[PDB]
Amino acid sequence: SEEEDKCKPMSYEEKRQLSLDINKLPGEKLGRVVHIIQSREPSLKNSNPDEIEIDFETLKPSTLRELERYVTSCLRKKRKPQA
Amino acid sequence: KWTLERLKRKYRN
Repeated sequence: SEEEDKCKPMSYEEKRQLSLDINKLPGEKLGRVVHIIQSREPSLKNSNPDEIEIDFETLKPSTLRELERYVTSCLRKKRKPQA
Repeated sequence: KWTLERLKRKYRN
């Protein structure tokens, strides 16, 4: 049952990019990461999604890696209409 | 880092 906790920790350069990959998403899609973070991090469920403030430095590895593989799934698909 | 400034203002906007 350790696979979920065995996911490697998101490094600084990854975290920074993650907060960026996440912010690349359309508003609706950041509704997912807030949902992930808020659920995985019971410490920030007071933050309302419309006024969310996520702390990438408080998130546990699994959350950060969930956030990533998620946005990565959105961004690698159809989400680059600018560049 | 990724507080209300970056997140919220890229989120709500």
